[PDB]
Amino acid sequence: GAGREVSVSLDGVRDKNLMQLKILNTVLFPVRYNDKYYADAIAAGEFTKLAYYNDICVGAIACRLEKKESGAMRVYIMTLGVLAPYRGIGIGSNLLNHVLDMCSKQNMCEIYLHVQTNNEDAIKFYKKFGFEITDTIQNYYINIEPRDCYVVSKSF
Amino acid sequence: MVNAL
Ligand SMILES: *C(=O)CSCCNC(=O)CCNC(=O)[C@H](O)C(C)(C)COP(=O)(O)OP(=O)(O)OC[C@H]1O[C@@H](n2cnc3c(N)ncnc32)[C@H](O)[C@@H]1OP(=O)(O)O
Repeated sequence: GAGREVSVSLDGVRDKNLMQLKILNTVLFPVRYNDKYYADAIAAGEFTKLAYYNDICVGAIACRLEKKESGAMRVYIMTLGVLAPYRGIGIGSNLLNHVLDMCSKQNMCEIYLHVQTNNEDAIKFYKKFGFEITDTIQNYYINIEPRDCYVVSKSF
Repeated sequence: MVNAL
């Protein structure tokens, strides 16, 4: 796959490199994220990563974990993004494949994410990995248009 | 892209 054939290095997110994630998020997403987002992303440990290409931080995947009463793990992908000059060369796939590999180590894992309903490019990207649109939430986002999201998910 | 939280 495309993620297996790009020279990328992944690093975990910690307090010492948190500013890199904050800059990426400021550029990539119109949603403003607060301290709870950053605490959740760090607490997801191996599921949250920064991506480095040509020794520059160019993307990230940030997750939030929840343990269900069944004992199964639910993984939320909170954010996934790659800086525009470095898109289309496998970095997003590398980040997502890393999370999918971490999920395969937890039995009966399920993964959920939210995507704006007009983000046709991202929807196509996720469908390649086996994700499906399973729901729509009206008025999910406050200030952007459209305000609706798809809930996109994959079960293991 | 999760909403603000
Ligand atoms: C909430 O955060 C979750 S939903 C929001 C997702 N993020 C977002 O929309 C921000 C802007 N886009 C990106 O950051 C980035 O484009 C991703 C994360 C959507 C994908 O990252 P890459 O661009 O690094 O992905 P690749 O691993 O190269 O594969 C891309 C696959 O997606 C389609 N495609 C083709 N050319 C594309 C370009 N230039 N940009 C984005 N998407 C592209 C194709 O289906 C392609 O398939 P491959 O054959 O490349 O695997």
